Amino acid sequence: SHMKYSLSADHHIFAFSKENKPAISVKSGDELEVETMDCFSNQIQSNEDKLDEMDWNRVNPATGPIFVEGAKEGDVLKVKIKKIEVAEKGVLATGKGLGVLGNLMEGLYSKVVDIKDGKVIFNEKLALPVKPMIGVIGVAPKEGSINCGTPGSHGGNMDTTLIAEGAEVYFPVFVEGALLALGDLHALMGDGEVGVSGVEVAGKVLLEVEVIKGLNLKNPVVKTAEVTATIASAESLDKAVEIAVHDMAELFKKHTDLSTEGIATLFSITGNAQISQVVDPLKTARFSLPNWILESYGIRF
Amino acid sequence: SHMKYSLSADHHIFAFSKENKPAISVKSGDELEVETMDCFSNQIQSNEDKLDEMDWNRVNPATGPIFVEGAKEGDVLKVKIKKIEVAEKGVLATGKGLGVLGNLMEGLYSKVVDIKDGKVIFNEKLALPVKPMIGVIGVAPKEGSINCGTPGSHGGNMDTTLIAEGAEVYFPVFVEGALLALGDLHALMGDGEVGVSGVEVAGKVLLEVEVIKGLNLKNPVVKTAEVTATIASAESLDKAVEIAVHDMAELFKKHTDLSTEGIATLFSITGNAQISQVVDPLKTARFSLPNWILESYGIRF
Ligand SMILES: [Ca+2]
Ligand SMILES: [Ca+2]
Ligand SMILES: [Ca+2]
Ligand SMILES: [Zn+2]
Ligand SMILES: [Zn+2]
Repeated sequence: SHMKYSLSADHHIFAFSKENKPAISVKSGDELEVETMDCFSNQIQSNEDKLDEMDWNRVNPATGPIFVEGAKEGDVLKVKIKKIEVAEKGVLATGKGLGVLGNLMEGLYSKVVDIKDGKVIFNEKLALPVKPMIGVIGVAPKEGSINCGTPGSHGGNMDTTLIAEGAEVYFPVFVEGALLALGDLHALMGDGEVGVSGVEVAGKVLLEVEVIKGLNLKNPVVKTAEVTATIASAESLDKAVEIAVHDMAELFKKHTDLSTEGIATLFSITGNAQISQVVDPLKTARFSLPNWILESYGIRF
Repeated sequence: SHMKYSLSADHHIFAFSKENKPAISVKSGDELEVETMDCFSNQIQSNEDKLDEMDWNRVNPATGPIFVEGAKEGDVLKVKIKKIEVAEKGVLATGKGLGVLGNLMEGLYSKVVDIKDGKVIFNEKLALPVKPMIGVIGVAPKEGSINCGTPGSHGGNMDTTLIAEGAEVYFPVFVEGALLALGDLHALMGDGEVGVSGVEVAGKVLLEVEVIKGLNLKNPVVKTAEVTATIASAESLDKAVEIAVHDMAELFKKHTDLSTEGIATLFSITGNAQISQVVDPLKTARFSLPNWILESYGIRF
């Protein structure tokens, strides 16, 4: 299938749920240009008396859900991120009790910054080149309902910098049609997101979807032109690292002839545990390996 | 001063302690070529019979300590890593209960590998370009002895991939003459070190020492050609990351007029919380910023 649709940000959700009716159905191989609201549903723009006294129930709108025909529970949905465009301004936020330095601050803070000629004008001294990424993306979990802001095995709020143009994200599918949704673009974000926010922007994501049938995943996987990382989320970084490393060990166990000791020592010396974010109600980490090692071992998604 | 000394591996310690007598006294500006034995005092030189049933209290011998004239409690010692040479063989170790995948393995594993042509020969199919780094490097703590295998504010077994040629590590000074010692070189290791070990090798480090006055650090900092990262260790990765971020936030607070929220939001978008190791008695993490950001705010240790 080769169709292309545009889905506007008027179709959106707040919690990833098997019960959300689909905004649109497409087929494996189809493309979508998905428009998004920023993390705040665009409530903060007037920069001025735009205080974070927003609605708050309107945070993390994810555009979707998209129903992908052929996707069944146990399959994988592969999402190719081809293009991220971002708006010409963004919003930074932080404050008492928010992120790692929440203990040093009182009150709430927001600043709207300009993005101009591909740079975030943080202040008069730093113009910081954009690295657009998608903070919230995932499929419906098999059961119940999780706020767009809590990451899990189905993706969701992973705030992972590798999900950027050129990346492919693989989710395990828990329900018929997968139900993909995405929002919370950042013009720029550092690993850990230790202030609580990135440069929060509205924008548009050209992506493509494919259904994979032969492949069992327990958690999301992102693959860029150079590395492949398993992503996991848990109540502590330590446990989230453990889960991501084990998920990658399992892919080796299932797709290669390498002994466990082989696995553990290879990972020790060529894999990198890294951090995506530390400031959501679960923390998110990842274990990354270079593509050519996987390829050598015959691991192909 | 511009003397150059060579310090051989027969001068070494097993714990960082203010009580260990100096192997040698040097002055600020002097260089040393420092020989190390591996993490195993060289007790595994071959396979077959050479397995983990070594002397074990002879693990992580650090060469040193070096008394650096002029260094006083409260100063900072800067150690420029100029060259690292590694031996032509190294050892990989893992096994039951070791590192993140300990729960998958039975007994104890080691493999001795050839290092040749600039590559770890991991096995018949895979050769991996070397990236030498120093795993254990530190000064004496203020008070109680700390075994070589544990990291802390004095440094020690931080297993940080950034500590390589071209880097500078800055340590807070706890005792007169600082008492620097180093060892546990790795021909290659990935962040997290999740199998338990690096490519463990002996070798030789060309370094230079300088005493810095009027800089307050609470924990070490590494500066490479590209980034400057605070390093910290704790019983969880979550705390370690929190300490690293705070120590960086305090450098900014005390050396700039950026507000706390300026700091927090800047860190959120341009700083990277990163992992050094999760398998030692404490985990070590880091927080890294691009050098030109510190440079703009006139931050130079
Ligand atoms: Ca987010
Ligand atoms: Ca070590
Ligand atoms: Ca200040
Ligand atoms: Zn966001
Ligand atoms: Zn080591």
